[PDB]
Amino acid sequence: TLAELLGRSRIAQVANNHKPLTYTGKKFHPTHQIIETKPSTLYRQEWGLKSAIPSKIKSRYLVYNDLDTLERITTFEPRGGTQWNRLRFQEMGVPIVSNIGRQNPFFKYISRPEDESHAKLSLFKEMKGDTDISPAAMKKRLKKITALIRSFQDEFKEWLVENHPDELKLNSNKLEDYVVKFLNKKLETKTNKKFNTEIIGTGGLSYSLPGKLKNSPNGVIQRTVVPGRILNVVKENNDNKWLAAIGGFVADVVFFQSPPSSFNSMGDFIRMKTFLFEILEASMEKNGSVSMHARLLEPQ
Amino acid sequence: SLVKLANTCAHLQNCSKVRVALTSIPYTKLQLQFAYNLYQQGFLSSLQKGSTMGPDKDFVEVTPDNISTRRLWVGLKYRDNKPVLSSCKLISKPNSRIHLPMEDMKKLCSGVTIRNIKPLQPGELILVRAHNNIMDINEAISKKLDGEVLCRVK
Amino acid sequence: SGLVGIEDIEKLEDRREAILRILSMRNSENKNAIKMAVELARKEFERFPGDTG
Amino acid sequence: MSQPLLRNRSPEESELLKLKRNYNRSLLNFQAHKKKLNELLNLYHVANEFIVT
Amino acid sequence: GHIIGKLVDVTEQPHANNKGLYKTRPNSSDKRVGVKRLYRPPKLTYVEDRLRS
Amino acid sequence: MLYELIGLVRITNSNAPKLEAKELSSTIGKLIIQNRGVVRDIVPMGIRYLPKIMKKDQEKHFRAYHFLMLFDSSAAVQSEILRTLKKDPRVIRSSIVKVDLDKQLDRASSLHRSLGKKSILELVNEDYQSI
Amino acid sequence: EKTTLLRDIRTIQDALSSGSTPKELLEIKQRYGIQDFSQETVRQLLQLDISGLEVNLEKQRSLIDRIQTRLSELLSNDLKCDQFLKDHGVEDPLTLKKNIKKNLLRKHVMMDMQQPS
Repeated sequence: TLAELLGRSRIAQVANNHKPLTYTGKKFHPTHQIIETKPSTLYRQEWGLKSAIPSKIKSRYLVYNDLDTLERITTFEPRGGTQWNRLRFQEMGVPIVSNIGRQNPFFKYISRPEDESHAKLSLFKEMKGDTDISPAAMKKRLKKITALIRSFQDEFKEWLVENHPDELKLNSNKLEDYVVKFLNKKLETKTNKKFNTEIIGTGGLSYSLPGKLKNSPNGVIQRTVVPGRILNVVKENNDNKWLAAIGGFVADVVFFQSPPSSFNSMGDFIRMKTFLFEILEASMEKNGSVSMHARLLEPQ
Repeated sequence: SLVKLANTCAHLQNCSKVRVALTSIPYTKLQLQFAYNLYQQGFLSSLQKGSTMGPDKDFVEVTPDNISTRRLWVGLKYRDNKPVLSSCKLISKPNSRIHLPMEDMKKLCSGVTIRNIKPLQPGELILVRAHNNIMDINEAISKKLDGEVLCRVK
Repeated sequence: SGLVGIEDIEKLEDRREAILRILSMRNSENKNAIKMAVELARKEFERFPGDTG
Repeated sequence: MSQPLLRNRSPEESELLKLKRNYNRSLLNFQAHKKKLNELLNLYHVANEFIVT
Repeated sequence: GHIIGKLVDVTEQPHANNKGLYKTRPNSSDKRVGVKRLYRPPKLTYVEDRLRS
Repeated sequence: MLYELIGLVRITNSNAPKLEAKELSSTIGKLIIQNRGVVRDIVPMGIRYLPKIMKKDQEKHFRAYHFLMLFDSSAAVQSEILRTLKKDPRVIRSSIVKVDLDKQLDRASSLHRSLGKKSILELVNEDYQSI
Repeated sequence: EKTTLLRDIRTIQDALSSGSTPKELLEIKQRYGIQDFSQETVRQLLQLDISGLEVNLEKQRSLIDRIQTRLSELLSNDLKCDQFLKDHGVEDPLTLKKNIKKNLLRKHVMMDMQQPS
């Protein structure tokens, strides 16, 4: 049918997005899907959207929100520059590593309940992970849940007197433990936030596995040298490290011992010059940012 | 209720102007008889019992439990960019009811204005109610019945 | 499940006195008194339990 | 056209209808009664902090 | 494949609801004519859209 | 009815700042409990500087001890308390606002409700189950 | 009578746990009529009507649910329906209409769950 075809169409494949096309806050990862048109289609203003893109647009990449609007225009920005940030990261050949030594999210590992010993930490995270929830929809998590949990009273009024009667007659320190486990055991079958929207690992920035060496005609590369730019002429206030702009990413640069004298000389125009850096490590934070650490390699 | 019938006649005119193919009217015996006459005379394409949400696909017995949610669904006809049912007006009004003998009904169908009722025009349908049954005026004249002249449809 | 003793009766009597002062009709709004009157009147005239119309 | 416009409720259907309607009214009265007692219990728990003497 | 224009009658809801009450009469929503829904272009939805997001 | 009194007592003696406030709370509390009333809470608010220099009984004030008193009484008793407060030279400013009890019997003071604690049970249960 | 329920119930629970039998108890056996002082007599002095309502409501809900399931199942199986009618005293139930016979089924299902109970 036409409905089945539409669901699989290339326009349907792009997930709905109404995020501001002009965002002036902190950008940590791509927010809009880049759309690309071939040169032949660009010559005919064809982008696979509802309407022809204005001929003024010479780029072959754009990002859009709405196919059409009440203003009879498409809401789009003729830019595709997050792809070059990803490709420049690939050229630096620095694998993303976990600073906490967690399991690789891209491998199906056999995990155990080692961290499941915090059942009361996360079972209540469902009601306590409400940092940005409505004052009454969050309050609907109190009566709606109370009835659901209160429907298991008979089950827990028999299991507890049949599996741990001593605790019911001695102390509740262990009873509370049996309660946290009971709900989770009766909730694993349930589907509360069965889909987790948190970023998985690198988020797609890099699928490179650590360990491989870079062979070169001049031997194996031991230190990665990448051109960059120093943004500030004074270390980040309250931090012992300056900031550099390397390959579309802002990194924290650690200097060997001293800061080169071009800093004082250049001053606030230090960003006008290019220095050579060494990328020590690259980490991923939960906000979806990349924590790139560099080192200002100076001619010596 | 003649008031309900007036509401239906006005409703059908409104629907014809916008050219909706399907609309609903209140579910009552008078409304059903009125709609059935229009259907047999070729003013309505379809006549189905249903609910407030739409015509019933399978028979749904009407009881006090669902009577308040029952509706009659009628299909309007349009040919050659013109509505087949252009006008629908009452003759006998709630505040002035008109009962005519069969002799006066024959005069109305013969070009004579009776009690200010304009005579029957070519291609027009005038309905009459006699003993709670609705029929065309020509049929009432055939059965020698006296009745209330309810409405005229064109 | 047992093996702070019990509360003095004078303390339990004061808890009762606080509950009866808070729920006293003589300390509440006049509308609450009228609501009670409506219930009393309804039950003297109802045809059956639940007849309100 | 031949179908009857309305079918009256059978005496049995009216009996089951009355059972459900009586149950609906009774359940709401009970649930409101229990809610009030649960509020009276939560007020007893705090009446030790209230002053009447 | 959702059906448009179908009204669920009280006879089709014999069991109690999530509140514990039986439905014995049509509600206000059931008594409003819904002809407009027959003519409003239906909103096309797909499960795949949820996974894509 | 539940009422919330906010009174600004005068600090005459800098050595005994919380003296007239204690004497006043006892006077008001005794009126309430001696007329079928209940005193639910007494929340001191401390010495604060008045937004301006205020006057009362041919005297001027630049500071006052703020205190809140949540009490349950009848309308007639509430008006009697307000009349005594408006006449006492100690009291600089006094306001009595009704706290609606239509939906729940146990309401905390506005100060506490502003902090998310809606009932006195929530305040007490956070001083026993976690203290 | 200055005596209060709480105090009286605190003597019937201390005298029953200490063995003392002051004449107050005999009086209390007249104030309340509770001749015997046991743990199952204070529980019957403090009974609240709400408790009875909670059980009557469950019986009411049971009856409705049972009547509906019974008739629902009976109608699903025409063979078990025809037998059902004959067993209850219907003559040739097979030769009956849907409405003329569903009313009999409803009258019987409500005569097998309300008359036997």
